[PDB]
Amino acid sequence: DCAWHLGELVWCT
Amino acid sequence: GPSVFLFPPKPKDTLMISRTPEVTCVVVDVSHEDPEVKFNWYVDGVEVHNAKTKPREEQYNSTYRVVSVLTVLHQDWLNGKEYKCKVSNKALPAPIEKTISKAKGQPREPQVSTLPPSREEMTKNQVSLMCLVYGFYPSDIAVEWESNGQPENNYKTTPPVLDSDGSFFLYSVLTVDKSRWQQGNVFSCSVMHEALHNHYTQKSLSL
Amino acid sequence: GPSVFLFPPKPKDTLEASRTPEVTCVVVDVSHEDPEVKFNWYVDGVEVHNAKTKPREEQYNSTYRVVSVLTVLHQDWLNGKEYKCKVSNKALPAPIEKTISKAKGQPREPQVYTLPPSRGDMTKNQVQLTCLVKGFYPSDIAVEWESNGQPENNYKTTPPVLDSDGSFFLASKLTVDKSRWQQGNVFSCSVMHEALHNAYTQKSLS
Ligand SMILES: *[C@@H]1O[C@H](CO[C@@H]2O[C@@H](C)[C@@H](O)[C@@H](O)[C@@H]2O)[C@@H](O[C@@H]2O[C@H](CO)[C@@H](O[C@@H]3O[C@H](CO[C@H]4O[C@H](CO)[C@@H](O)[C@H](O)[C@@H]4O[C@@H]4O[C@H](CO)[C@@H](O[C@@H]5O[C@H](CO)[C@H](O)[C@H](O)[C@H]5O)[C@H](O)[C@H]4NC(C)=O)[C@@H](O)[C@H](O[C@H]4O[C@H](CO)[C@@H](O)[C@H](O)[C@@H]4O)[C@@H]3O)[C@H](O)[C@H]2NC(C)=O)[C@H](O)[C@H]1NC(C)=O
Ligand SMILES: *[C@@H]1O[C@H](CO[C@@H]2O[C@@H](C)[C@@H](O)[C@@H](O)[C@@H]2O)[C@@H](O[C@@H]2O[C@H](CO)[C@@H](O[C@@H]3O[C@H](CO[C@H]4O[C@H](CO)[C@@H](O)[C@H](O)[C@@H]4O[C@@H]4O[C@H](CO)[C@@H](O[C@@H]5O[C@H](CO)[C@H](O)[C@H](O)[C@H]5O)[C@H](O)[C@H]4NC(C)=O)[C@@H](O)[C@H](O[C@H]4O[C@H](CO)[C@@H](O)[C@H](O)[C@@H]4O)[C@@H]3O)[C@H](O)[C@H]2NC(C)=O)[C@H](O)[C@H]1NC(C)=O
Repeated sequence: DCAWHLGELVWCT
Repeated sequence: GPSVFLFPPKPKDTLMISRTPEVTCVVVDVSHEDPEVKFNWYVDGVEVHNAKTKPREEQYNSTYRVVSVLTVLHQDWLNGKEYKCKVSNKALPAPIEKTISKAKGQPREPQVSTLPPSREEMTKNQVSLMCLVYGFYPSDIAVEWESNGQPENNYKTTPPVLDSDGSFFLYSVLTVDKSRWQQGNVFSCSVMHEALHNHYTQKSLSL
Repeated sequence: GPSVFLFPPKPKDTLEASRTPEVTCVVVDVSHEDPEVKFNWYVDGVEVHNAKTKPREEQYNSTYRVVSVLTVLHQDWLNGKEYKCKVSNKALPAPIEKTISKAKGQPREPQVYTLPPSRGDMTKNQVQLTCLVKGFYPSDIAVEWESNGQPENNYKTTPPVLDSDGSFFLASKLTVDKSRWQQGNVFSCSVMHEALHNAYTQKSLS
């Protein structure tokens, strides 16, 4: 899965 | 002669894959008589050739500021590769070499806890929301606030403090108009750190 | 030649009647060939005479560290009096003057609040207790924890952070064993600050 912050990509694993 | 300062990249730049982190080699006190600066970059003792020199900047105190910038890979930085900037200039008896990397140590996962305002603070026009972030290592972190998708800019975050277990902690305080809290609006604390799943977590808070 | 550093008193010493507050004039890089140093002190311009010189200390880099200490009255310091140390050594063209005083501006009362640990952080051996101190000026302060008359040592305090209203805030975090908190034990956050009633307040949680 992936993490987002204010509609911007943080990271995925 | 000149002096050298080597700066890491911003935690946000290293923790977000959609950002571009860089290490920055600033050389100050460069004379008008010898402005030329030779830069050599090394990553774990291995020379790289993709650095770029910023535009020369006049400082109006007899000297130049000369800056070389090196793009780095997220994983390289986070894996703890050491970056070395070597600086040569005619006014120098011997080249100056600096080195930086992420702080050494087994990374640790921040615990994020939200804290509602004190009942005794409800006398003022504005209330304080707290985000306690403890037990993280290294100290490189990012903390922000949001509500309804939009970012909340009215906050202050302490610098990380070394705790007794050799991990760091900090508090972030978001100040809001009391009415907004009274009305049941949800506020979120966003934390970014290398030891979180996907370098990101979020906790929420409402009455 | 020699350098001069002038230090304030500790906040605790200015805020407690029993304690003795002092301003300290530290002169480093004093030469073996001229260790003689004339100190002249001035309190808001007026020269004072009750300063004492500390014992001379050799530093191992073949320079002396000479220190002069001035006792100050609590009120005086808290009333914003300026203290000047004039240092005069023969290795100097002109004397070195330094001045310090409390920070300028209307003092403002700290707001002290206790905050219990998070419910989602209860499956741990230890719980984190929070003392938020906000709305204070100047930044000079002291914060401590106690329980049943005894002082608790397992805490950490952030340094003061300037707020957008021009006052400071901080947080103190006490770490205790979960069982202790569980047993209904009472812990207290003690705050010392010039603008508090009797320069002291206390809030408790259980
Ligand atoms: C002529 O003047 C120049 C310029 O000085 C300016 O102009 C003068 C006239 C005055 O107005 C000054 O107020 C101005 O600064 C003089 O150059 C100065 O020399 C100083 C040393 O002699 C040097 O001090 C050292 O600073 C380090 C930290 O510097 C930071 O922070 C200051 C502000 O606090 C800032 O002004 C600096 O530029 C520098 O800023 C950082 O820049 C980096 C890289 O660009 C940023 O990182 C990047 O950020 C971008 C996004 O923007 C991106 O994310 C990149 O990926 C990332 O890398 C970073 O964000 C900036 N930080 C901040 C906070 O803004 C200290 O580390 C260092 O301390 C260490 O060394 C000391 C001993 O030397 C020790 O005491 C200490 O323990 C430490 O070990 C020094 O204090 C100044 O930085 C420098 N100023 C500039 C602008 O370069 C020059 O000396 C003078 N000549 C003469 C003959 O007088
Ligand atoms: C020969 O060696 C000497 C000795 O140095 C020591 O030995 C060497 C080998 C190393 O191991 C050093 O680490 C050792 O210190 C050299 O002398 C040093 O020179 C430095 C600069 O030239 C100078 O730095 C300045 O320090 C200021 C802060 O100093 C504090 O904190 C530091 C670090 O904790 C500590 O080392 C200092 O001693 C000093 O500690 C305070 O002492 C005061 C005075 O007693 C205390 O206040 C009183 O305490 C009593 C208790 O007895 C009582 O509570 C009273 O109420 C109270 O008044 C205070 O509590 C102590 N604080 C702490 C934390 O313990 C900085 O402010 C200053 O920065 C400023 O200057 C610069 C330009 O302006 C800027 O960087 C900056 O912005 C500031 O403006 C300096 O950095 C060192 O202090 C000094 N060492 C000592 C011991 O004094 C010497 O340089 C060398 N010779 C040569 C030729 O180089």
